[PDB]
Amino acid sequence: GFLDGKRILLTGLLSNRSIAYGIAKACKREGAELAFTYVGDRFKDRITEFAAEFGSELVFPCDVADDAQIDALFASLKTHWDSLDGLVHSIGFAPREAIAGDFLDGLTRENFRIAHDISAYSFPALAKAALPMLSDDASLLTLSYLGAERAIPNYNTMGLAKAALEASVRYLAVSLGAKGVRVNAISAGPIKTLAASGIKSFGKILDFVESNSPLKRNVTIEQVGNAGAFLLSDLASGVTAEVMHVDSGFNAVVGGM
Amino acid sequence: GFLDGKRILLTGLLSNRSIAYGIAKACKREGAELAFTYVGDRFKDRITEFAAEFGSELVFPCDVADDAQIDALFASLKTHWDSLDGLVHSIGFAPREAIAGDFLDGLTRENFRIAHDISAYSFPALAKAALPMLSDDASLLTLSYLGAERAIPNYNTMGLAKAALEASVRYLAVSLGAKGVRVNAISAGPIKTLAASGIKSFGKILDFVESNSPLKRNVTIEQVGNAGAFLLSDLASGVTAEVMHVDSGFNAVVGGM
Amino acid sequence: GFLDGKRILLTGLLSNRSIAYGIAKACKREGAELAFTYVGDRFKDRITEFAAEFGSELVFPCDVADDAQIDALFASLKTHWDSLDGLVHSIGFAPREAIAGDFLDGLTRENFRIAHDISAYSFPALAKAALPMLSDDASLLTLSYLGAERAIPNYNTMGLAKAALEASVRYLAVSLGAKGVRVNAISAGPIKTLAASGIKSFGKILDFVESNSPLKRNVTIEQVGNAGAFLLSDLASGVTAEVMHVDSGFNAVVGGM
Amino acid sequence: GFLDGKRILLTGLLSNRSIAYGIAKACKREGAELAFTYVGDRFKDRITEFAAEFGSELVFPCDVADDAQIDALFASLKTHWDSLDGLVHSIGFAPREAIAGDFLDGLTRENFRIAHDISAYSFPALAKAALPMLSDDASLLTLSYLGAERAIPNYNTMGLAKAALEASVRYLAVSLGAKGVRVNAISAGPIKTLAASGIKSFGKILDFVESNSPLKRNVTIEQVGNAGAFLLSDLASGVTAEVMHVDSGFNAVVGGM
Ligand SMILES: NC(=O)c1ccc[n+]([C@@H]2O[C@H](COP(=O)([O-])OP(=O)(O)OC[C@H]3O[C@@H](n4cnc5c(N)ncnc54)[C@H](O)[C@@H]3O)[C@@H](O)[C@H]2O)c1
Ligand SMILES: NC(=O)c1ccc[n+]([C@@H]2O[C@H](COP(=O)([O-])OP(=O)(O)OC[C@H]3O[C@@H](n4cnc5c(N)ncnc54)[C@H](O)[C@@H]3O)[C@@H](O)[C@H]2O)c1
Ligand SMILES: NC(=O)c1ccc[n+]([C@@H]2O[C@H](COP(=O)([O-])OP(=O)(O)OC[C@H]3O[C@@H](n4cnc5c(N)ncnc54)[C@H](O)[C@@H]3O)[C@@H](O)[C@H]2O)c1
Ligand SMILES: NC(=O)c1ccc[n+]([C@@H]2O[C@H](COP(=O)([O-])OP(=O)(O)OC[C@H]3O[C@@H](n4cnc5c(N)ncnc54)[C@H](O)[C@@H]3O)[C@@H](O)[C@H]2O)c1
Ligand SMILES: CCc1cc(O)c(Oc2cccnc2C)cc1F
Ligand SMILES: CCc1cc(O)c(Oc2cccnc2C)cc1F
Ligand SMILES: CCc1cc(O)c(Oc2cccnc2C)cc1F
Ligand SMILES: CCc1cc(O)c(Oc2cccnc2C)cc1F
Repeated sequence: GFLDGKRILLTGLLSNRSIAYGIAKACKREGAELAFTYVGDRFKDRITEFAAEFGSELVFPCDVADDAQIDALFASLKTHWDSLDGLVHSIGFAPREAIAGDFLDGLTRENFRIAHDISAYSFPALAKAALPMLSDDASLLTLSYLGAERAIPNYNTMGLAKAALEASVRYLAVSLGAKGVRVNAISAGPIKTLAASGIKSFGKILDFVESNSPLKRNVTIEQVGNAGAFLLSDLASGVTAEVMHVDSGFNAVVGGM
Repeated sequence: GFLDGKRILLTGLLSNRSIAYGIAKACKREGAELAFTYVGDRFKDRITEFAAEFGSELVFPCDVADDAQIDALFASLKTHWDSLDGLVHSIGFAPREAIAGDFLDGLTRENFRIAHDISAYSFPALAKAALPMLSDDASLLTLSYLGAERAIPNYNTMGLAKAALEASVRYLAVSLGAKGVRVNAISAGPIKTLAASGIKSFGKILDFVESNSPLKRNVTIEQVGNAGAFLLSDLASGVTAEVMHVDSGFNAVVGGM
Repeated sequence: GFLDGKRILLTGLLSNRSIAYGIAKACKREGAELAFTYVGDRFKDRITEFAAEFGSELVFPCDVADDAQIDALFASLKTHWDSLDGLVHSIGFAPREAIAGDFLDGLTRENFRIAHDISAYSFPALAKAALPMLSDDASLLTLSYLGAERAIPNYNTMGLAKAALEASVRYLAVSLGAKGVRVNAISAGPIKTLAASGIKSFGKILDFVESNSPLKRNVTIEQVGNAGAFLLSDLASGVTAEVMHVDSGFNAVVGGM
Repeated sequence: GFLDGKRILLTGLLSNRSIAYGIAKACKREGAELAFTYVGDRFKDRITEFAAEFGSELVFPCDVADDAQIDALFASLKTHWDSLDGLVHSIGFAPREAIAGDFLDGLTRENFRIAHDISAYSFPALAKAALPMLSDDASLLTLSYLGAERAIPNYNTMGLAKAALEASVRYLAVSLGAKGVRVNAISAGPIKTLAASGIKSFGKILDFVESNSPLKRNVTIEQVGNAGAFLLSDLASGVTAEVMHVDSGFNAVVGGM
């Protein structure tokens, strides 16, 4: 496959519905060797199974809120892999209040700090911590959402962080690209995943896009996973600092009229 | 003038070179009644003079890092003004390292947190704290920079925060617009101000834009001030959620070739 | 007012509902001296009345499809005015089929050619033809629509031309800006005007934006007019190559969900 | 490969340096069956050789300026292929004057009409003409340039048409997407090809981007070709209405400072 010999660290694989699960299947399929992270001791067993399913014995803890774990993630990885060709950042969080109802109502300095810390800062933080071992055709990929570009009901504080995240893709690409390292994002259309629970009326968004996207259908983690593999691969070697919509075209229309 | 009877609170007036100084002159000129904030007891005397020059006796402390001061700002303002028609947010900060040299080199969780806290979170925080007294044609305005849209040397962490800030304009506009309140940003071209010191090779940017902008000239705080007054006024009553470039057109070209 | 002594040529004033009618009122109000164009001998009497109402005796024919009339417009104008400080381009046309139903169905090379000829090419054509008499702080303004940015039902071929139109603003701004001439566009929200008749289900769009814009209300020609005056004035002297949304913020949201 | 069994019509293969040559190599490599077009009888022999090299005996004339040839292209294609899974539109033209020096200087109604006719209208024209035989996972791809987004020296009139072209991708995607057909564009960075001759100081652009792109290097037709294959393939099944930058990240930065 077009990822033969590529060694790719994936984060955010929490369930088989996860976007990262999709990216993993697509990568493994194309010849990639994978490793995975998890948050807390209580998820260690699940990700070990997941990693086994992709033929991997490489799982490592990493609460991205904690500098020590970030630094130790690559300290550990270093002992198994010589270098890294791919980093998937499929992580986010915002306090429930902050992604529910009115934007101002769920706004506190703490909520803001947390959403940005976890969803935005973590991407270039991992990149910095990975830099020593990154190869010269290495490739970083994060996940964004249209809520960064335009205001979307309930997405609120998360929208702001996603804006910062997408800017981080551009600054990262300039900072790492001299080393041959590419940095990109996929702005995925809505997918029913665990994190999607914290979005009030996700179902409404889901129906709206199935009704209004140009392809008249929602995207699957297989579709996003396929695009991710591409971006992670040398097929996308001319592509960096890009935010790629994989949302059946929804971003490009004014629907509902 | 087209701001007769409008009561406008301005922040970030630090010197006569400040962007907020420009906005104040333009507003006062158009009939507006002004009030101003400052950071710390040691700047109290300077802003009192400044306010005097605009015929105002209304100065209030506000380190936007501190919830208590934010809440007390409008508590104080309430005792003088019944309501507020205009809020200027002309505030930012990033640790010097974080806006110097390579993006990753100046990156720490703390730097990130601070830049975003001060430059991004503060705009909707002030809006939330102002909400009780805001009028029904009230108008909020913040200042952004092109570095939010594309990667610009040295702007680094500040670029990310400005992205979040611009997203905050859009979410703010949806949250406040039912009340008739408009929210906008001006993305100003480079102006030699005090904060511009912390930008390595500001002079290079300044020369580049004077050479490459369509109008072949840099913008002045008078030009930005004039645009701000407009946005703050009922002339811009159909305009909200907008990021307006006032940069002699620089954003719209690919210069240097 | 902030347009004292400015001499501004307006096009596209067809009725009192026209966007150009709004711009004219706002301009005249601010101290501007106006002149107007019309299409065909059979509209000569109506625009002469309109011009009278703005205290002007300056009406000139111009079907922008015809080179001769364009060239003769400024030949005539030259005999009355020494120079021109403002040009309003509030003109568009597309064959009815091309702005109705499915995009491909109403598509013919001729429809395409016509929509682009009239709605796009005419703006820089008039600019070229006006160049000799343009002053050194002169200002050109055209009208666009969100359909240029994203696909909107029925807007079809017109969306493509508007995209070209907005690009023309940018190239115009680089071409004219060394002479100190600014070029901008307003992307107005939907307004019931005569040209809006040719849009199937304009009423649906109108209801949608009143329900979904951040300000929850449609824009008036007074609101657009006010913004146009600003852009035409020296208040906007730092602003060129800009496409300014005056649409109650509609562009910035994903509504309907 | 990931294009096994896909039948793809390519246009614009003029030399081995052509962007379409790159796309063809990548497609053939991935298991695609190809066909090609050419302009005029005097290029028939060259494209027949080219097609041979990709193991194809399918060459067809098509000056996209002519309705008859467009209609006859798919009339002919129908006799060999039952249906079409991929259409590559790698075509453009503008009169030399219109892409040289000052924008206004090279501007005539005719130059405008021609550039738009050939570079913009032809894409949805071919799509309309192909519609009858298009499959249910078919995929259309055109080539754009950054000059559509921002003003670039010398690119002039071509910039306007490219803007219209990119809009066409969006309207096409809504029009064809209910049939399951995806439409996308690649905005490629500068590549020394035959058409690049008509760009004054192409060499200056080329040096600028090699010096200023995040990856510090120019893109090859292999890199664009690889991306095109992806977009044409079912790997990109969740992607439509997208304009994908393959330019080593150049679009995303403000270089030269
Ligand atoms: N679900 C959608 O519709 C959708 C659409 C567009 C983008 N996204 C984005 O896709 C990405 C992946 O989320 P998902 O939808 O696949 O849902 P998910 O619940 O499967 O994945 C979220 C992951 O974030 C991880 N996470 C949260 N806090 C963390 C921390 N402090 N440290 C490390 N990891 C942490 C969780 O462990 C989890 O695995 C997110 O960035 C999300 O914002 C999701
Ligand atoms: N100078 C430029 O070239 C330029 C260009 C585009 C945008 N901007 C933006 O314009 C805005 C105004 O900055 P300026 O250029 O006029 O420079 P400035 O130094 O005059 O103003 C900066 C202000 O930020 C205030 N500030 C910093 N930390 C604060 C805090 N914790 N609480 C309250 N206030 C705080 C300072 O007191 C100061 O008045 C900023 O948001 C800046 O990012 C500046
Ligand atoms: N009403 C809306 O919602 C809306 C929204 C966005 C942009 N616009 C734009 O505003 C302008 C006019 O809109 P309107 O709603 O006021 O419609 P309108 O019909 O009232 O005005 C358009 C004018 O263009 C004129 N015109 C047509 N063909 C011409 C030609 N060959 N030469 C010269 N003039 C010609 C018309 O006669 C009329 O004078 C156009 O730029 C249009 O694209 C309108
Ligand atoms: N080289 C670059 O830097 C660059 C960058 C961005 C986009 N593009 C685009 O890629 C495509 C081709 O670029 P190129 O550099 O390979 O140049 P090219 O000359 O090698 O290829 C262009 C093709 O269009 C053909 N063509 C011209 N007029 C035609 C007509 N009336 N009907 C059918 N075909 C016609 C040409 O003959 C040629 O086959 C175009 O879409 C062009 O706009 C090129
Ligand atoms: C509405 C589409 C969507 C976007 C996300 O970024 C997303 O991921 C989130 C959302 C809120 C909090 N945390 C995460 C990871 C989930 C979603 F369902
Ligand atoms: C380079 C142009 C520019 C942009 C700013 O946001 C700016 O304001 C800054 C920059 C860095 C840190 N803090 C502030 C307020 C100063 C500038 F000079
Ligand atoms: C749907 C909003 C809208 C946009 C226009 O450009 C407009 O002006 C047009 C539209 C179609 C053809 N011609 C003109 C002048 C009218 C409108 F109602
Ligand atoms: C400057 C980059 C560039 C863009 C093109 O669309 C391009 O293709 C063109 C350009 C002008 C006219 N015709 C074509 C096909 C060539 C180029 F070199």
